[PDB]
Amino acid sequence: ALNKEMVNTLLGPIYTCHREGNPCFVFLSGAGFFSTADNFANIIDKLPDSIGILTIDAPNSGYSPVSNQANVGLRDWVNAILMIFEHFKFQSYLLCVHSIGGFAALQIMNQSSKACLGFIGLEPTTVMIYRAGFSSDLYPQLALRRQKLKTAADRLNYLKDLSRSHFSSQQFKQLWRGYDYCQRQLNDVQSLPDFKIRLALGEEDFKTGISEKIPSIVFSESFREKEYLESEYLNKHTQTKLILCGQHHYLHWSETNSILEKVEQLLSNHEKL
Repeated sequence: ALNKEMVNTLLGPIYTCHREGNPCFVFLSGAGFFSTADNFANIIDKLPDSIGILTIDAPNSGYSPVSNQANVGLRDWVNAILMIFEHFKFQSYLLCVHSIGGFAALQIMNQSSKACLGFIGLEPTTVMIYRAGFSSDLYPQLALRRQKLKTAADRLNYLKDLSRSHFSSQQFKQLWRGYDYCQRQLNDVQSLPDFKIRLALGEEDFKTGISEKIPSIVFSESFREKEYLESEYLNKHTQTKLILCGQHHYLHWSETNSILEKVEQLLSNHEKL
């Protein structure tokens, strides 16, 4: 199983789950309230026990503390993650992220003295989509999906239905225990005037691509192919791939057989291993 630990950072305590082993698979979630280990259970459960695991919950999500993020920058969050990296023994790692976790991931791989062996992205947020806004008409299909989900209940029920289809009843309930715990803590602060639930991105955060030296495996729904082909998440590495699959944004829930297949292939052929 995974060891739970609140690790100290300049941003205050950060919830982590950890398993020894080298290289270490480091997980970062998208925007949401799910705890990261729960969020990525279908990938974590499938990795060989010999492989390390580190999951990290962002502030105001999962079991990390709630706090105002108004004065927090991506650099601050990246520095906190790097402190967390230094807290554990692994010497090399792969980053596996969903959605907004892509932004931190790019800086981490560019700044960490530990060796990155690979990036695994499940619809990582691009500067392009970010500038436009997820669900902003750029993609008519995203605009229609968002428009269908009128109410908070609709949006919640959509996630509930989706997760229900892709997790065991046990991992489903656990996933939602984290969501509900997070939302409960958020009730105390989210209606306060100055409160910002997440750090704001700036232009200075959009100037980093992935090194040519690091293989990248990106998974995305087919309609986003061009965006990703032109994106900061792809490079010319002989092992880098763009895999088109899935019917929704949560590929780390539903496409883990395919993800594991690509991951195993990446590791078996990596000249730094």
